[PDB]
Amino acid sequence: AVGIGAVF
Amino acid sequence: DVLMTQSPLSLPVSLGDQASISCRSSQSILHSNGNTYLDWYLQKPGQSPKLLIYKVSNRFSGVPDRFSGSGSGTDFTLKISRVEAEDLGVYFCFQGSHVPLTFGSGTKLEIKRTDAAPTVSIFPPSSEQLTSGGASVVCFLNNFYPKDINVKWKIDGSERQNGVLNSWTDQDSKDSTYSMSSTLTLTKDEYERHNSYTCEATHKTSTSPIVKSFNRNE
Amino acid sequence: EFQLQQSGPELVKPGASVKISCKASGDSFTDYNLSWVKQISLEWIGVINPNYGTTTYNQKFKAKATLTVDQSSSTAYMQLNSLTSEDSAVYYCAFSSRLFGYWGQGTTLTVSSASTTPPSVYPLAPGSAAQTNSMVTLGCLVKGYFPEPVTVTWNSGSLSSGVHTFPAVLQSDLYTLSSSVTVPSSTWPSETVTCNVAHPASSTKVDKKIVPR
Repeated sequence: AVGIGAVF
Repeated sequence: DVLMTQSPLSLPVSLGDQASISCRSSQSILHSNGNTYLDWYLQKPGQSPKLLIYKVSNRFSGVPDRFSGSGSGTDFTLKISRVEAEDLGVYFCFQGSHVPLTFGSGTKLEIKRTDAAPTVSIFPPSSEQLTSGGASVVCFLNNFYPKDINVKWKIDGSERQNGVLNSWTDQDSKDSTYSMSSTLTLTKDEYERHNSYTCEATHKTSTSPIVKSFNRNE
Repeated sequence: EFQLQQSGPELVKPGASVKISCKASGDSFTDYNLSWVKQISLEWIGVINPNYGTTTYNQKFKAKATLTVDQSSSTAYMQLNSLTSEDSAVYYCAFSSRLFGYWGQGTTLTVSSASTTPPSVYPLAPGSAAQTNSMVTLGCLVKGYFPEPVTVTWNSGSLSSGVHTFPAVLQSDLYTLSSSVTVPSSTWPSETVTCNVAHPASSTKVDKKIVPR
């Protein structure tokens, strides 16, 4: 996953 | 919260220089799932931040290979092998591992040039403004380098800080200098209460303050 | 294709609330989420997954922000509540998916109690005459207006070299902007120099000639 919310 | 700090905060470079920007976190950015959600962003003036590197060292598609990322745990580094003009702007590191997600304070990559002393110009209130009942004194401090400067207003020799509005330009694209405007707004009564008005700048290009003044009654 | 769209600039009175929007569209992704980021310096507010309605907040914003989704239109919303000057900022929507992320253009929010107010335009002329073969700096002070933008040009755009227009600053609910122009002493005052100010929101246009004191 890529981007600010990748962890979610 | 995980606190992110960057060093340096300002990085003047010449085109072609190598550049290194470091990021330190107060706790490790390694997630329990094994990933380290440390990203690097570039923001150009008037634009949205753009992703350069994700998860420490992955160049996003389309990002030139002069950008590289390294590090682990609490210490990370973004390197630019040879700075190009399109690289100038503010760099942010970002951790996306631990809520609340947090950003570093940013590093301004700017052009290095020779030192340039500010051109300082002071202006009394206009007759238009005085007719309307107010009194603003304006000081422009134009085309200086480096960007760090301090301005002080003195009225009859005493420093005045309330009523001051400051604004700064970004680095000029043609001569790589900075400029600053300072406006001291008084009531007309206050303006008529004092005579000597002075704008004083502290800048590296003089060891003494750079001063411009006028006397109201002249 | 891919598009990420945010709603436009907002002007809100202190203590009021506002609701801004973000929408991702295209055939280029499946699962995704949308994060909200505040810039006065970047601060993460929270994240919503539009397809599941799940949210995670920065506790700092738990009362200040409410994230929702209109699943009929696939439009995410952030409501910002009980606004103070602390809340004037640009708010970015940041899209995250399996293969790429992307930040929107941002929504500017300005908190002020002011209604539309035209600018006062004041000339800045030097109090001392100029030496031969020197540069003279003139200016234009644009005070007391709301909202942005005001535009400033010199000689209807024909004087462009040596101009500095300084970013507008909001103070006590109204904006101040200034602009300087530097010209040779042989060109002013023998040729006219005029600052041209326009404020579309108040339908204001002012030409102020800079005359010697």
